Amino acid sequence: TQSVCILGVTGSIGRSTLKILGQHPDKYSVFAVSAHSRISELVEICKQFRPKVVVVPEQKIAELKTLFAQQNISDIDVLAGQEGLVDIASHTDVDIVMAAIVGAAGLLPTLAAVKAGKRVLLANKEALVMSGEIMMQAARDHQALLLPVDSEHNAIFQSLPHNYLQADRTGQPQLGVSKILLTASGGPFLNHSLEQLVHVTPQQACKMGQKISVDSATLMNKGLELIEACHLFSISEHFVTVVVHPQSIIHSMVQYVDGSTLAQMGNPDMCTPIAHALAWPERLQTNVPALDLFEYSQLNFQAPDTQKFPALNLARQAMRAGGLAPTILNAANEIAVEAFLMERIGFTSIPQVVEHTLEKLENAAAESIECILDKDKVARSVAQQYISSIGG
Amino acid sequence: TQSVCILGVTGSIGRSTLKILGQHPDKYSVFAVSAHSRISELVEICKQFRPKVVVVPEQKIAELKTLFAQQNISDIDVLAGQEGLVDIASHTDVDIVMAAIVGAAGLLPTLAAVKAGKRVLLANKEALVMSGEIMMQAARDHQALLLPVDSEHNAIFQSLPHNYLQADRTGQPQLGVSKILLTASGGPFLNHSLEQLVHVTPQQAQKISVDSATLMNKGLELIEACHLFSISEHFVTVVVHPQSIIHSMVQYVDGSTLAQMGNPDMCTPIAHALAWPERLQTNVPALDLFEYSQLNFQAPDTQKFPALNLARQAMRAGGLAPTILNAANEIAVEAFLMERIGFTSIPQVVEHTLEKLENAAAESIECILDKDKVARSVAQQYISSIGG
Repeated sequence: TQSVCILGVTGSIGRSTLKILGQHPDKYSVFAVSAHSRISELVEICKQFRPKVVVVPEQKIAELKTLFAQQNISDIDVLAGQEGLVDIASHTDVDIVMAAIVGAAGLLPTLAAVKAGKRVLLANKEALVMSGEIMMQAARDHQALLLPVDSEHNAIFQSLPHNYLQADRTGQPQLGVSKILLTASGGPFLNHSLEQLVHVTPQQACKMGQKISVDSATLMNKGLELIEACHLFSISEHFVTVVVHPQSIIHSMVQYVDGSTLAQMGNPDMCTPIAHALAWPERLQTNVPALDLFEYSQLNFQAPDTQKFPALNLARQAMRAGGLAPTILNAANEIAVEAFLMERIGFTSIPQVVEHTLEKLENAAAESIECILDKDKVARSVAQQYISSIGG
Repeated sequence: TQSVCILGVTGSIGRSTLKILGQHPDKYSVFAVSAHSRISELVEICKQFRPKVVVVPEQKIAELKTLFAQQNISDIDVLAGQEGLVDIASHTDVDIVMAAIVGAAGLLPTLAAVKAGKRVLLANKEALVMSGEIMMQAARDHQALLLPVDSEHNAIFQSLPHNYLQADRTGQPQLGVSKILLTASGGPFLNHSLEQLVHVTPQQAQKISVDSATLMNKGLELIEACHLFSISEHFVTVVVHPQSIIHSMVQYVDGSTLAQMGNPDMCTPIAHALAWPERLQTNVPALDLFEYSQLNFQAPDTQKFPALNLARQAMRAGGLAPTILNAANEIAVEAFLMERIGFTSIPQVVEHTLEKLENAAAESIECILDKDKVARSVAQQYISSIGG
């Protein structure tokens, strides 16, 4: 039986993870969990799974402890903040870490888990977008098992040779792989003209949270996923083709030198890739319905319009540049998206903010979390300044 | 370097195989080849690949030796007939056997290759349709490597766990597999009504083309799939997919479905099976989904195309039932082509033969061919009884 630490248990990834673990108590146990919010739900989680340790931010400590006392919950160690997160992520009694904390808050704990040699299930973009080199290097150095939880990357993993983890890491596809096809929904503005794109509203672009939704509309979401893919699978961006696939039933593909293309596909349920990564190389029973192609009876593909959606090329540009370029891209995009949602700039100005920031800000090596966050902060400032300069 | 024996080298599978081998002379050599026809083309093949042994039917011996003399080709042993086929298929100096001879004529050579412990690339249906249990048992008993060359079965192979050959053989899916999705083009009469199917003509529908129209081709592949992957028929779902870009799929207990897809080129699955578990470079163009931008799926109408259910019935019955089904179908197709019976009468012939003829264990090749002959006789008698 293997112990699991869930970083960010109250979110959607966290809940999907618990559904799986709750159906396999004979194979998995929950040693520790963390949450930044929904503390009441956290207490209900603790009742059922009884972790030894729980971590919340300092601001949430008194709330947690009051709810515990009120629900007569004892024998659970409560830790606070980043130090707490690090402690449970690297804990001796932890085998598996679900890294589902998004943003800068998750970097230090995710890196601690990697350096402690755990099976690390990546369920956040920032680990590889911001600190990709450090994370992969740490994994090699400390013999950690780094496995992707997000749908596209897990699809690629399932479509790669079973032993691709043992392949040479050179930027070149290995073991008969010739290309990776990264599938994208295309967003709600797939069939918009250039002029129509200029006038789309925040409400339209949010049609699953707002940041991801806007990023899915600009294709920056795929741009970020491409950067991650390049780090994770040690493959240069020019071996990655983005394919727009509106039904999003096929989750990504891998092409081979004999002419074969392999695909992973399924119903939209994160329990599938979570279960795969959790138990790999073994398969794990879930309650996810089998894919019914008689109902979902059509799949479509088309090329992304890089003129209409320049975010993709910006992401490739950042990837080629390496270093802190993807960090700069990510920071600027966040500020731009926020500006767009607050109706301060237009939709088409989002890649403009990103492009400007990448141009103005000097690149450097992503050598540490500290350097990364420092550059992230400056990039946000530069983006904001530029937004002001264009009337935002 | 590994030596290859190609049974049926002048056919389309044979030619595709040679294209691959000719691009990898550093990894593969051709030791022996056989052909039933296209002797002149066989000569040109011999010039380029210089096999040590060539096998042709007795009727083709004089023609071959004359062409050999005329083209000044020497130092190649010529063997004749079934004994010759068995000799090269089981030859000590052979590592790999491409079994591309179709029909009952391919059975004894294919089995010999299997019992000799060769890597056997299966490119004919009869080996598993007629003699499935015996072939699969022989493969296990003699440490042979039986790998599918046909598109759908190779796709399933590529979509299964990498170690699925080591899984238990129980009839149940193993290693987290929940379902196999066997894809089908659906044939030319995919969307016809029941009444419309009655009036389709031979010209609108040679055997393989007809079998695709009746979905019997898919029924035969279902039977092969069940033997090959040691899985009961009720775990195999037929999915009609007209573009035939997805070549088949496998579903898993975690909700995942894995698929193999590609351009229609037999070099892809041949190269895969030839070099498995290694990948082998081919000139097959990468699948371009920007051009082939749409894929569709639908359920086969088992009422409109009963051939599928008959295959499942035969599979459930086991024993010689798949042999009986295959034999009856061939007589029925042949009758339909000669305009003796209607199109919808083909499964009627099959079903009647399966009902009239007593089943038994497929204990031996001899017992299989005996029942095959009787099935043909029974089918032919029924055809006459319905005015054919």
